[PDB]
Amino acid sequence: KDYKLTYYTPEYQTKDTDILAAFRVTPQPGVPPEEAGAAVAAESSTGTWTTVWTDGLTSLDRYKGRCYRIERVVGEKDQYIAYVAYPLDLFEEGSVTNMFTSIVGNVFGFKALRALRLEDLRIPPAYVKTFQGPPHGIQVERDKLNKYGRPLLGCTIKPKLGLSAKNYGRAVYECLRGGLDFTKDDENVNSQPFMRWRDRFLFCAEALYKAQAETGEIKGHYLNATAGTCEEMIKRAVFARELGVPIVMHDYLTGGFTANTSLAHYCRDNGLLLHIHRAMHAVIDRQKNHGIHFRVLAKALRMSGGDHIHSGTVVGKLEGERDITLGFVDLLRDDFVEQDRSRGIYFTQDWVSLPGVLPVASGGIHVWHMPALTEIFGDDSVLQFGGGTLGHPWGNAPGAVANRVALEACVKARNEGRDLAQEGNEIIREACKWSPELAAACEVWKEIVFNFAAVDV
Amino acid sequence: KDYKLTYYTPEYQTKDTDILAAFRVTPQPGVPPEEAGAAVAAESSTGTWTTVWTDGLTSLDRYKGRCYRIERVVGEKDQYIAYVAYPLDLFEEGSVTNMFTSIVGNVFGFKALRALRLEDLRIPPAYVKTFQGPPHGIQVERDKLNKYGRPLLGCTIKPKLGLSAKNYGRAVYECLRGGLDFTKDDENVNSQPFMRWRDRFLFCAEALYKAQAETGEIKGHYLNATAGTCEEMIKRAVFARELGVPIVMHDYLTGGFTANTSLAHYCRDNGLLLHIHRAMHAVIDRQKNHGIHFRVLAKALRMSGGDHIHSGTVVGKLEGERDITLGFVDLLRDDFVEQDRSRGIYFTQDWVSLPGVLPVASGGIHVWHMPALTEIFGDDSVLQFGGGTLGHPWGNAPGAVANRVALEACVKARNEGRDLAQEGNEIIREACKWSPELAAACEVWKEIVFNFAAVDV
Amino acid sequence: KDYKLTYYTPEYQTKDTDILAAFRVTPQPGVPPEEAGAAVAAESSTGTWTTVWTDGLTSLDRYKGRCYRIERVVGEKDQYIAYVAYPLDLFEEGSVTNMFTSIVGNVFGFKALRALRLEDLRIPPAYVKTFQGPPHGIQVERDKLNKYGRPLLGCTIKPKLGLSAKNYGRAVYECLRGGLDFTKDDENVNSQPFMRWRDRFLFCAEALYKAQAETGEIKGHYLNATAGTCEEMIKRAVFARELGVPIVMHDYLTGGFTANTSLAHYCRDNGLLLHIHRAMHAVIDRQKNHGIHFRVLAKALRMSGGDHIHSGTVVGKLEGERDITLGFVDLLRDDFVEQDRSRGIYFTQDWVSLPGVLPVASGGIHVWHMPALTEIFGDDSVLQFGGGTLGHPWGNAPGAVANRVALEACVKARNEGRDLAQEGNEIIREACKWSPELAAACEVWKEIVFNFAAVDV
Amino acid sequence: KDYKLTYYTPEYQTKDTDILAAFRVTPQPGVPPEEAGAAVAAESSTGTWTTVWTDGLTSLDRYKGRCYRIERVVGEKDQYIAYVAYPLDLFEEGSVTNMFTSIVGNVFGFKALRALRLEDLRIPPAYVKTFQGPPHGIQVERDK
Amino acid sequence: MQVWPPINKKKYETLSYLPDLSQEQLLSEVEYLLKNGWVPCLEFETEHGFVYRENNKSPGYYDGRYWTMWKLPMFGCTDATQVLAEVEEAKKAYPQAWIRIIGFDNVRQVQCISFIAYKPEGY
Repeated sequence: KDYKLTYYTPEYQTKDTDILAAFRVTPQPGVPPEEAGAAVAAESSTGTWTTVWTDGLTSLDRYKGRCYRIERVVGEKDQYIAYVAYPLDLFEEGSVTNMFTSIVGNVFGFKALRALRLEDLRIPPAYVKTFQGPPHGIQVERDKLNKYGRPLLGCTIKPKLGLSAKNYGRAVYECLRGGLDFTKDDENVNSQPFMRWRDRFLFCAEALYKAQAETGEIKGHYLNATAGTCEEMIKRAVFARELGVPIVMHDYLTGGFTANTSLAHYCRDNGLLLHIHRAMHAVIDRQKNHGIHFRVLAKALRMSGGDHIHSGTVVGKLEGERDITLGFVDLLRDDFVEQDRSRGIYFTQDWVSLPGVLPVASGGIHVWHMPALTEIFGDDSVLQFGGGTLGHPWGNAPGAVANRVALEACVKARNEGRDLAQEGNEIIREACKWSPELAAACEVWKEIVFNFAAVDV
Repeated sequence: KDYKLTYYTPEYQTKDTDILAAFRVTPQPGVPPEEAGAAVAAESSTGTWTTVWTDGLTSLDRYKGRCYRIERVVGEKDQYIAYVAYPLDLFEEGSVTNMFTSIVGNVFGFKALRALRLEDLRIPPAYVKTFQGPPHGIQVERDKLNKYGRPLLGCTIKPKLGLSAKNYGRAVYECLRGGLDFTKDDENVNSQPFMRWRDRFLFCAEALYKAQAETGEIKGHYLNATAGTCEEMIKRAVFARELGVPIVMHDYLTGGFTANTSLAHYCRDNGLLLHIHRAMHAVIDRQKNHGIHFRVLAKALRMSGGDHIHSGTVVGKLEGERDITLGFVDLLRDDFVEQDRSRGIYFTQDWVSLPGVLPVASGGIHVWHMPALTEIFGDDSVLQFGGGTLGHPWGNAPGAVANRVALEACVKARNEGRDLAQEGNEIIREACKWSPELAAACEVWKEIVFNFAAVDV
Repeated sequence: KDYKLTYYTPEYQTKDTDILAAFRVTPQPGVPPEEAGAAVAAESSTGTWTTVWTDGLTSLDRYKGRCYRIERVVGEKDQYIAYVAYPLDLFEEGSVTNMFTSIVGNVFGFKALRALRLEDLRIPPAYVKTFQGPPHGIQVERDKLNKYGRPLLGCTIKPKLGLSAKNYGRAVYECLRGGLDFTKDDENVNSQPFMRWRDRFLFCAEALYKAQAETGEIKGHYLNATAGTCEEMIKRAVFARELGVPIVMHDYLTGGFTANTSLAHYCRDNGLLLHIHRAMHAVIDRQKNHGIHFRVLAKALRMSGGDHIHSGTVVGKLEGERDITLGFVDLLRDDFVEQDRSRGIYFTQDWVSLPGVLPVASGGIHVWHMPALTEIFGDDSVLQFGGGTLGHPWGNAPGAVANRVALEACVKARNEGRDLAQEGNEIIREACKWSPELAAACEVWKEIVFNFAAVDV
Repeated sequence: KDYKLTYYTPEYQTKDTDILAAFRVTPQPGVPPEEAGAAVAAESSTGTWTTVWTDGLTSLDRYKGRCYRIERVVGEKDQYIAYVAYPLDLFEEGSVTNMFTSIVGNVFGFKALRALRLEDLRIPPAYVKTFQGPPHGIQVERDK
Repeated sequence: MQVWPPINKKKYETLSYLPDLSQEQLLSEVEYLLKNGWVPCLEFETEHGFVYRENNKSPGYYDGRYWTMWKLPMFGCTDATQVLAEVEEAKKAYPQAWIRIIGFDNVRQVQCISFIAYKPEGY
């Protein structure tokens, strides 16, 4: 089957309504780039080795994917970037499920290729308008919560699996009362023998309302609605609505796009914020040669629907990887993101006012990382801590206070014109003076970085 | 974080109620096997680098995953097989979504590992009983359809995307009237500008009823119910029920497990057979070093629910790969599958009467492959053709007749005591004598394999 | 087709149950008045050029419209007033949609006419009783709101399109807290990218409740429920009901009569006041020679249902136009309106206790117009301001205070026996003494009308 | 209110996502074409004679209709064709009701005009995709 | 080890966990708004200094989010002292009121700043 002479069209001028795809192709030895890129386009559209009579009862050239360009990858050899264009008509309106089925449904198993990786997708404005997108989005969320001028703060309740409903609520209250905005249900925590969902929702609501009453600030707890069936999932969200809480949670990849879109629609119709966890993403997005890059999985979530989405951590990453992260963070928050291959952005993406998603940074984050995080992500982000709150010597509340004080010290310093990049450690040092909670959290750090301590007067 | 001294427990005796996992680990240089396997167990359960106060309000040793064994891989170096045991309590009853979130949720992104691949899972009888499984299963399906003593036959309507509702139905009628049992909606075909779902369901029902009336045999067409939301998906199945048709279809990986379980439940309650397509599987299961092997994805489908599942083709595969396929085919059809590392079966799997799933063989299948397919798969299978029916010189019906005659010739020969392995080509040769349809389909094949032709008398 | 000898019946005595229509006809040259008026009656009833056999299976003279009188228009030549009578049986009970289809469905396109304009309609008591009419009406509304002895006050939130949900609510609170009774959603504001409906309803409810709590007076905000479908429209009203707010809004001409009647019924059953906006009316009612006069569109709204209806402004109009306005204002508020050609009232209209509709005056209204507005409209009216509140130098609240003080000064003066017609400017002058807010709003006006200012003591 | 200097933008390059409108304008005597076309654009979008404080809590130039071209009608005099461009964001998805309310809601009653007639509208692909359209359409109907 | 107080520690969002801003620091915050092109505005409240839920308890609904505006947003303001002057005037007229400074962004119709500038006695 010589696809090259039908699916490889370098003269093709892409239309405003086309869905464009950037594939990183690693063809089998002997297989030319043009033929590999044509095999990719062919398999993900009409998929024909030759011709059958039914192909005459329509126009093949109307519904075919077209490889219009090939580019050799600067680094490794035997690796190319194939650009494919898909007609708007191939896709069902409002269905991320159909978009993924058409583009990544069968091509990754083609024999002529050794490895295949979808790097990016250009979602045209005409297809974007068929999606509801985030239930609320960054702006509406800040307005509902009445929180402005700083990153939001959250913490994970540990251990992951194991705690009872009442103990879970206790940790929720202690963390929230200390200065945190949100607490989190573990992604694995749904409904189990040690803790059934309804009891958890009930005690967590009691805990979050107490902390809100005590502090005077609006609180929220991501109540996991992920379930075995769509009916159970909705049944769980319905109870969150009855309790009057602000936010629910969902594991979009393990739950699935069909179920996630249903929940997102429900959340829009009922005023619930939707926190998304990316569990299982690394089985798909880790290897550089095979799979789907997270930036595509992030675009899919923004279309399907979610107000927050876990987007990893930037701590301990080479600029390089950091640039890739900032690349997809922009794709999630901004309305218009211009093409920029240096940050892994293969296409200019126009979101035509689709609400932006709040990126959630988590993973080994400590108070002394606050300066760098505040500078890198900016205000529109949610910074989540695990052992930085639970692992504080004095407990949850003092641990939450330490993180809240550290963050506000960074915000104040930034606003006063200080460079968070070079004065970071000093900013935390000064803050330790007026915060016993922050000081106790910085002990081991002071000994290594400052070779001491202390205070003076 | 030294997991090894807490998560690596070689003295552990697995319980009848434990979920066991066989991971193929490729650790980073310097990282010991015991520590890597302990990192895998730790991350996919309690996930603690150290200790927080909440860990004392429960028993960590009660909900932790345990690496109880490590095995070096015979072939490559730096590759080990880590066996992990998970307590029954960590999982939500009846939820494949939760099972995948707990086991493959975060481990694939751990830094101490270079690559990770889930090879198998031992689902204990106590967890199996919390699932409905296939809506019907092999036996009930044969009884409903009144089809016994031979593989079932199906064909794909091509092109994949592009045809209109009435033309789609026309190809459906022509294929079915020729001897095929089932016709298939493309996995990409849901509801689009060129063909809306309801029109397709309506014309395909008319076509399948005509072919059934004409032939006297029960016919079916996999009507794709995959959609953007759970509500749309159910709405589509509801119409199939109103039309009184026998089978619907779903793309379980792109649609998702939560949505698939909902559809499966619906199908059981309404007497609909459920055909499952594995679109997107190769982005997860192709690479030997990273991802999830298809045998695990197949086990998950059997639990979530499906009566048929695409399981690739055996044509042109080394015994080797063929043995792996027969391995998961048994896991899908049989009640008890004993451990056998030669066929990639790491654990003995007891299905405690959960209905078996009918494997669907498709991909470059031609009439001359019939002998080998009938012998390898046996009667309990569905053999699907694409160009072997549509690409027949005389059209769909004669193409369907050729495949039906070829299959029955193989069944008859097998029953008469003939070896399909060595007499395969001869069996098809004899059949060409009494079938002009089969003869025309074997032209190019006769010239190469038999260097002729013909008939005599 | 000589209609004249069958449809022109000058001897006809109208029945108490007939629907009468006054058309302003401009026939083509050569076409006689009697023939033109007969063509109008014929086309809007039985519509027959000649005779077909089916006309004998009934009585044509039982369902035909009859032109019983022609009158030459005093002003222009070639312009006549044709009076047509329609049998009660031609109309579906309770359907304004059917009434408009029968009367104005095809006649405006008849060739024998150059232009046609429906000036008035006499709705007989027997047809009026088949309609629910306004959900509440003037009296019940004042009782629900506990507001008596003065016109009600409202203001528009500007810009029309553009503001976010929270900012919209902020302007709502500031205006309402200053003395206004109602605030208004723009007619264009439904649900858009910059502001989704549910967020608007939520923030506007918070804002109106705060202003009510602060002032001690009942507040309301017209929440626009206009939508693309009937289902969305009702879904929006349902949420307003859940929030416990007093009033919703609808664009009856762009939304349509079928949808408006549904909303009106919903509002009666759920205790919601219904504010009607007349968007698109000028494409129908502006030209004196062709279209439908607003008095007919106003009668239709009172039947279909609405508690308030925009009826333009009287500022800067010749008596003449002012008399026409007072004519339809009476038709909206009163129970019995006697025929009066000087005010454009072609028929005596008996409303048989159908609730009256509150007229809403808006369009370039400033504080110094208050005296004339209070005198012309009386207490039963709603006076809406745009830049008279938002454009006040000190903002929304002080702008609302200025309008409230100005109105009360006019009411007090009127009650004390003062002539608002000749003492208007002086009344506002005196009020400026005790109201800094009113003084600041009258600056440019004082300089022109009084050539100063000031105060004394 | 001098709209002309804010709503009449002949340098404007229409976007693929804009809803375009072709109005046949018959202005009142003395009223210039540029000012009439700007009055049409202004009234059917932001509709402001001047400025209020709320206009600063957003960007007026983001949600305004713009008259980008005027053309004299060959036949009659005092009749012009005004082209207006509306941002995609002004409209509710799938609602013809909202589209008509925004474009033809208030402009036909503006005083500076003697008569106004909407001749055509360019519905961009991005707005078209938010509608279901005909239940079936020509082809499906013939097939049924 | 110290115990975080469950009472008398009511907060007002951004910057409220830091020691009360000195007039100099308060002035630096206002200059950040101006440097970014944000329109400053003052809000004050005398009765409900914290959110509550009296009129409805559905998701996302809270009473007490809106405070009353002090005059008008300060468009065209170039001197941060003009803003600081208004805070003095506001607390002079309403000493028992909480006063906060908010900032508005135009590219975005949003508010993007909100910090407490004055708190009444015993707060």
